[PDB]
Amino acid sequence: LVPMVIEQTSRGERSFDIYSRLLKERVIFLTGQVEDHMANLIVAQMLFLEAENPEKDIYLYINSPGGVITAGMSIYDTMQFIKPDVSTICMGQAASMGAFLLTAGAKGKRFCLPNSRVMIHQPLGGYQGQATDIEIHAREILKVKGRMNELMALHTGQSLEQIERDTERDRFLSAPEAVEYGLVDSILTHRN
Amino acid sequence: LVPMVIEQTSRGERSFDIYSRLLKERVIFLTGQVEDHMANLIVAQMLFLEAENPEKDIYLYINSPGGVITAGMSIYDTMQFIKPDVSTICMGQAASMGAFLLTAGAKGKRFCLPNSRVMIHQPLGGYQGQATDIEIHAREILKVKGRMNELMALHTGQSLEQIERDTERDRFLSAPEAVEYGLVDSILTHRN
Amino acid sequence: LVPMVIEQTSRGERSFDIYSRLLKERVIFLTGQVEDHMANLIVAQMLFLEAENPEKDIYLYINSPGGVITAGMSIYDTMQFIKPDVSTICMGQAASMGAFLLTAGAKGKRFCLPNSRVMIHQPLGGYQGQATDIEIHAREILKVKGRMNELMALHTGQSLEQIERDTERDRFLSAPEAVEYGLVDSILTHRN
Amino acid sequence: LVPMVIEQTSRGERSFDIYSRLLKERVIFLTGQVEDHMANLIVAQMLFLEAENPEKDIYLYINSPGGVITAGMSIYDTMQFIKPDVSTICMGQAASMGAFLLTAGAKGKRFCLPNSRVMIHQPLGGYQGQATDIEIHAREILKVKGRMNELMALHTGQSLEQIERDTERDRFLSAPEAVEYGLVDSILTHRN
Amino acid sequence: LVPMVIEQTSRGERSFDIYSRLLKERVIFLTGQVEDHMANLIVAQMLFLEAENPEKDIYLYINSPGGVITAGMSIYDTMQFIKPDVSTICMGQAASMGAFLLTAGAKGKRFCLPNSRVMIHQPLGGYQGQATDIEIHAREILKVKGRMNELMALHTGQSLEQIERDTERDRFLSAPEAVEYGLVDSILTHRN
Amino acid sequence: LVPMVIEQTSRGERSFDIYSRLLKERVIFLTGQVEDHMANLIVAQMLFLEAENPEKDIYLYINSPGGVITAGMSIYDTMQFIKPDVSTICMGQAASMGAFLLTAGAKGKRFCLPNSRVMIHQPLGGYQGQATDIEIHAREILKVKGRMNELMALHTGQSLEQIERDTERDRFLSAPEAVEYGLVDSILTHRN
Amino acid sequence: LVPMVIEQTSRGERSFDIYSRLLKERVIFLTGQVEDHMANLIVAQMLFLEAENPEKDIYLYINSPGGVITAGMSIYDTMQFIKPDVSTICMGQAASMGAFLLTAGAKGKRFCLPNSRVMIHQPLGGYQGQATDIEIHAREILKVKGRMNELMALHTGQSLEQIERDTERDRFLSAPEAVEYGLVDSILTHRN
Amino acid sequence: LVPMVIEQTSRGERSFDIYSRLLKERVIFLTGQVEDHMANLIVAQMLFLEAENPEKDIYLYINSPGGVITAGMSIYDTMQFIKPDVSTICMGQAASMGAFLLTAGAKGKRFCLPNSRVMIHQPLGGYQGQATDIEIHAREILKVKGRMNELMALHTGQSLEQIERDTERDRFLSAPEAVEYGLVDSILTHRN
Amino acid sequence: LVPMVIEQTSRGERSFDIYSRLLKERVIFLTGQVEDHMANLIVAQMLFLEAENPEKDIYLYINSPGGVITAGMSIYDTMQFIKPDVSTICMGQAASMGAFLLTAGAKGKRFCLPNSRVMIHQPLGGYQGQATDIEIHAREILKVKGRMNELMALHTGQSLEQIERDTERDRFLSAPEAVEYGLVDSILTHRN
Amino acid sequence: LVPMVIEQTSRGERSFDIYSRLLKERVIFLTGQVEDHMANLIVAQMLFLEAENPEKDIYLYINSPGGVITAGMSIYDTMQFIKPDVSTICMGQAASMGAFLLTAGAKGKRFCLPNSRVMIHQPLGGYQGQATDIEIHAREILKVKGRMNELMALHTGQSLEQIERDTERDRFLSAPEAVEYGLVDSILTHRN
Repeated sequence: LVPMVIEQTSRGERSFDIYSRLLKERVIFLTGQVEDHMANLIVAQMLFLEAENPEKDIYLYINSPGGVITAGMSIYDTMQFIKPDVSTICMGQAASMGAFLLTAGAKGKRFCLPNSRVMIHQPLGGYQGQATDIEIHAREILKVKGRMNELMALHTGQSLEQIERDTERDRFLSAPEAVEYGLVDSILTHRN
Repeated sequence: LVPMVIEQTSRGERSFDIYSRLLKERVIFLTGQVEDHMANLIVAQMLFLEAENPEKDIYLYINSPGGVITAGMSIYDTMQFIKPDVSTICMGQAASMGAFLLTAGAKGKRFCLPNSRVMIHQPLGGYQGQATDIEIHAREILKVKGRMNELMALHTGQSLEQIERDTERDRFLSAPEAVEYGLVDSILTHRN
Repeated sequence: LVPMVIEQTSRGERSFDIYSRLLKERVIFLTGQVEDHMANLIVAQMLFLEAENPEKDIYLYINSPGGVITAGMSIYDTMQFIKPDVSTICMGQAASMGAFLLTAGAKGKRFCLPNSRVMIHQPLGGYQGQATDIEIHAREILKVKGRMNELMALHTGQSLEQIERDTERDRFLSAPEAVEYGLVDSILTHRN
Repeated sequence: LVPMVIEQTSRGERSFDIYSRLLKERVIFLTGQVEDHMANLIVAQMLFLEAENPEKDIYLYINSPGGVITAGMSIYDTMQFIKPDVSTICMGQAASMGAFLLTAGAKGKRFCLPNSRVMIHQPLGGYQGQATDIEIHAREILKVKGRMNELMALHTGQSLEQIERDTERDRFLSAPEAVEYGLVDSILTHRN
Repeated sequence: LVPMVIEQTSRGERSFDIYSRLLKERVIFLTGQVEDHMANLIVAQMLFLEAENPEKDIYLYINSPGGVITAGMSIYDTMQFIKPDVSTICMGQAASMGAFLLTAGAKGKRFCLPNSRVMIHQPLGGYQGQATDIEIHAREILKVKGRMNELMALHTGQSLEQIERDTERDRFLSAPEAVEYGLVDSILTHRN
Repeated sequence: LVPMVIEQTSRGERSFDIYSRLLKERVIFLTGQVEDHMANLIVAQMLFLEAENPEKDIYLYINSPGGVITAGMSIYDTMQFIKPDVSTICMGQAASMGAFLLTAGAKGKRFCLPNSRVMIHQPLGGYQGQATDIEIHAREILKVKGRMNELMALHTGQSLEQIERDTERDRFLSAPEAVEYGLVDSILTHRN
Repeated sequence: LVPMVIEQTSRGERSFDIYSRLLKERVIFLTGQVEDHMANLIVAQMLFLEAENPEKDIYLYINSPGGVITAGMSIYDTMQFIKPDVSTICMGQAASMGAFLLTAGAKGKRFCLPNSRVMIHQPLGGYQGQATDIEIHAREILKVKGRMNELMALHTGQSLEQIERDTERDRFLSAPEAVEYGLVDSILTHRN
Repeated sequence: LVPMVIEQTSRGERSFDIYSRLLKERVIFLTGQVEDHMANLIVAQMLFLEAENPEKDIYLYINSPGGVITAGMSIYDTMQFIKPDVSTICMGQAASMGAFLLTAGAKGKRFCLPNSRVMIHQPLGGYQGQATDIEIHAREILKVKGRMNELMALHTGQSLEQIERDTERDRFLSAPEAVEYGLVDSILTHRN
Repeated sequence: LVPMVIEQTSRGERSFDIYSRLLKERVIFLTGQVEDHMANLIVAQMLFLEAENPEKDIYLYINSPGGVITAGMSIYDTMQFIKPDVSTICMGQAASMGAFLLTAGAKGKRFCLPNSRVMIHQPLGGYQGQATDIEIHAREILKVKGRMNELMALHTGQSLEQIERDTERDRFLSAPEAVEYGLVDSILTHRN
Repeated sequence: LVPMVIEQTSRGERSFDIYSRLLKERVIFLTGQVEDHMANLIVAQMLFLEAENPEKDIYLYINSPGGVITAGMSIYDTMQFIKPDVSTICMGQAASMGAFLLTAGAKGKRFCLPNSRVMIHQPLGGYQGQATDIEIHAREILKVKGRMNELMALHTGQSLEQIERDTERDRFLSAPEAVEYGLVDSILTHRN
């Protein structure tokens, strides 16, 4: 169930959803596995917010255990295309795709809660069929792995070699570790 | 089915849901297993209530058998971030995650019903794969266990060593026991 | 869940859906597998947009892993029938059907995000029954394969022989590769 | 999800569905398998359109892999009963029932997209029980096959003998082949 | 999905459903298997129409493969109880229960489409248990069979003996055959 | 598994299974549900024992919870056909069919253990189909019930009305009660 | 399991199973559903007995609920082909296929137990597919039904028309009734 | 369960299975679905019989509904490879594969029982995958159909066109019809 | 269920199985999917036959749709290691793994029946996991494909490039075609 | 099934299964997944062979995709405990456990076929439960990984660090590669 909220404006009362109300404040939620439908939905919200005000920052809360890579790329590409700075905030946890989108936020506007966790790992996949087909798919995933590592190094500031070594196996980083690793910028403990 | 209520205001009648109506009074319900979607929904409500009035206390009724830890951390972090004091009330029962959020409320504003039960235990998890991967996940869950114990001791006021011994196995505490254990502040028997 | 947006017009406020709001701006989403219902839905949107303004271009974001061929042909035929130029944008990935529709857009108005992937392969199918029926179905799919290759060569500009060789097995092309291959026109990195 | 459209009329704005909006323009969609519920729904639309204006032609887009025969007969009978000429348009594909309804449209108003496919085959069925019951059902389906062939010849203009030979096994016809076979009238390549 | 229609009345516009709109014109649809819920729904519509105008005829389109007998009796009894003449129209097909209700319409107002089929057969049933219980249920179904035959003869005008012989096994009758058999009155080929 | 025993017969030493060893002594076991396969096995054993000595008594242990009547009737006919008398001993349970075979033993040779349960009930059956088929099976099951009641009265000695009245529902009779009812002749407590 | 028995002969003592022991005396058991595997087993036994002694009659105990017609026909042809007369005895029950084989024994050597039940019905089948192929199967089942009735009439002695009327629906015949109908020659009640 | 038989010989006593005993007489049983495992068993028996005596005919009883084509051809080639004449006898039924093997026997040694069904139809197959793979399998199944038709014509003596026309769809042939068609040489109704 | 055979020798009567009897003649059957268990059984048989007579040739009939590559390679290595020349006969079919073993026989001893199909395709595999693991498995299968092609080229005599192109996709061959390709060197039409 | 072989001896002929016959020659087969049950058979066979001749070598054929570590360790300990040198031959493949046993053979007596693959990887496990139990099981598997690496290093002769780095992920080795690594000592291509 989604609670209903009311907005008191000069024009009059307006019924809004908890998620819809926050959207009006330039807040987007990225929850659950990253799939095509949910990812496509986030893309629409970003475009709508840009048209309303291409100068105000967009906040994207990330709490997901990761998901499809192609779906995440659409979100990543959209964030880098729209002029507004997409401020990413990590709540609960951030998996490979969640962490990738978390670090993809505007420099200096990537935050993570003190108890939030972050996990980074190489792409997962597989294929069944003839040897020729396996080689084609094997090369494709390898290219995705290389492309993902390059982007992570660009945003995190770490060397490509270091990212590859750390991404060979699941790596868990807490909020303080993410800051030192360049994955995020600061931590939000209390409201000032 | 969710019953519909009516609010008689000077402006006019307004159709509201039983849960939505209480939300307008700064009341949030945390029912069922703690997952990402439900936890994310609660986070939105807390942020919305803070914007409406960052000085009025927020009430969070807890009745759940526990759930994911990462999801609970987001709620815990949000509670410690928003200026309003989140008053946690335990109804029915409070599991490990429910108890953790219950004790995370503002000091002196944590209540529990006389017949409510509270259960605290160490984190649960598991992994299947290579030995190297098992070690990585084993260390991650251990860190979460240590982090959870530190937070419990901070809010409950007990020593870290005492929390570890009590959390080694499921521990059931009634309302009077929770008060003496520092998990809660008082009990709500009748309205004064 | 689909967030609700508000449009501030001189006539007054209007409640709109995230997808419906974008539709008002001549934007169509093609997400998920290409089936009859989803494809039929897209056809209706194209016809509605043409009636509203047969001179303004139509934007069709493509993010799908492909699907039925007959369903895609309806979309392809509708795009080539309506006077407005259908600008196809690739987000995330474009499978055989997604790539076919992506390249079917108006010349010079086919875009792809920098991290988007494109996959092209020959038609997939099969039939169980008598040998006589198998031959009929085998010939039918072969004709579809030939027809698809001819259309791909027409839009991509490549020779029919080259398309057949490249479509024999799954072929993955990135944004820069698609531009050189003639599948797309340019790339959208940042908003100018 | 069904997008919502807005109709700007002198009376005022009106919220409409993508399918409902087209229905107001005398456009009916026949998608998915031909069952009793969907077929019954189409019958209601035809009757409603006839009452609104029994002189304006009705457009029926056909994109279905076929279905029940009894359900299709209701649609076919309704089309031949209402005074308005039902213009049938084939999008994607037209199976035995889809093709039967496609050719049942008003003479000279049956269209098919250039890439649309058409398949025609004899009725499919079966029964399990006593030999006496099998004979009754076997005769019934045979009568339906004969009746279907007669109607196909009437609309297509081909000889009854030719239809029987072509319908013995699945026959696939493209848009140009359908025109020469008399199944359709013309092709819609581009809007003039 | 159920399309939405608009009714242009002097009072103003009114949003209506395709089925609801036809109901306002004294038209009832009987689709799918005859169960208790659907049958009960039809009973309510008949009562509502009678109150609105107990002098105008009621149209009941029948397209169903048959179903429960007790459910059909409620519809049959309601039709014979309300003063308005219930005009039954067969679309697609009419099974044992559908045929029974089709012939139960007012004399001279029972129509069937040219391509509609009609099937009549004896009641179907079964029971598992003690021999004493089997005899009770066996007698009950036999009584229902006799009662059904008597009603069919009364409406069809045929002799009770003839109905029993024809109902022993499934009997398929086309529109012309139904007219000669007394099951219907005339056929609706084209609107005059 | 079944243990193997050795018999020190004259001229040699042979090893036979426990069941085969008892069969050589004119002992037959009737365990489990009564079916055609097990019933034929018992019939074969009874016929074989008749050849070795058509005068020595045959023993048949009954510990079955009942089963198919047709399968059981085959044993009853064999018991009353072969010249050797069949002594039935009830061990454990004896349902309708099991009890029927228990009473089929020769007069004065029907025994029962002290702690044994005998349950007699009317035939259990069921059929689903046309009303005509229901009557055919309904009549047959009733005839079988009457036939079994007549046989029960003949062996037990109770009046036909008493058997029918007592067989309407399950009737549990202990060992001493079975003797009074006439199902068995005596009870075997200890060797004397 | 299957008990083992010892047979005394000039050579010495030989161990035989219950079924194999009775096979020496030219006794074949036909139990359970009639299928190709069990049918071939009976055919092999009949041929083996013919070679051992082509002048001694063969006894076939029939206790089955029916089965495949083709499998049963293999046994019927073998019984009529082999010179030795085949004596059929009905134990428990004899369904359509079982009854057909029961009446297929040598005239005068067909017996039935007093409580045995014989049921005869027309062939049952079914086919799912096109209208052309279903007609082939629907026409073949009728030929089998006609051929089956002709053989039944020849062995029973009743007119072909009478067999068709009685075989239209399931008909149960008791041991005495089977004698009058001609399915059996006499009834075996006791050994004399 | 297969009964055991004893073969009395001057040398001594010996035990054999029902099928093993007939194997010594150069008799092979082909029952059930045709597959590689059962086919190999038949091939092994043929090779064993050839080694024992290559100048004696081998009798093969065919009763099966057909099966895999490769498994069936493995038996057909073995029959022609071994010099001993392989006599084929049809019992019960002989489907496509069974009929092919039935007619593959040595000329003048193909027999069929009076009541036996013979069905011949084109090969059945199916494949799912890329269009290129469909053509490979589609062409192979067509070649198998042509190869089998050629062999059928050679054994039956019919023309190639006649076999193709009759084999296009299932064709049931009775024992007398099989003689005229050439599938068999004579019918064995009684032993002389 | 396998038949038993008797071998006559000076020692006395000896019982054998159909497959065991043919083993004495140096005949091995390869049927069903190739797996480790069945492969080890063939390896043991080959080693056993070598000890009895390391000079006589072994006949390995191949009829299988292929299987595991590792299991097949164990048989290939054993055949090449043992001094005796293994003669391979293809009956029914020979897939990739089956065809590889068929062509692995000694020169001039690789036979094929007149009606048999040979399929040669590249190895099939698949893996799910991290990108690093996929590359390892993807590269491993490629080595197997290359190694397999080299072995087939050596035995068939074709060039390595020719084998790679022909094995890139499924390729079916007949008995005569296999001779020209080099898989076999003769066809066993009739025993000479 | 497993074939039977006859061994010629001075006393007379004896019948043994294929596997038992090779057991007398000090040959043990290790096929399929390694488990406790199959492991005991190998352990029992190895112990039995030691008593027969504690001086002759024992041959163990390894062809399996690994298995349980505890079950495999029982074989390794038994292999090292028994005085006779155990020669291990790799046929088909040898996974982690299979490879460990392959390299555990006596020095200079470890062989592998020319076409075989050897795979080595770290132990795979997994446990779900309380965090405290995860650490216990996580540490246990780590000890096994370290213990197995030490044993493999000792047999292969390589440094412990090299084994850890190479065994960190799945590693496939061919016959010549295994010799260089140290898993095997020679390759058996042909019998000299």
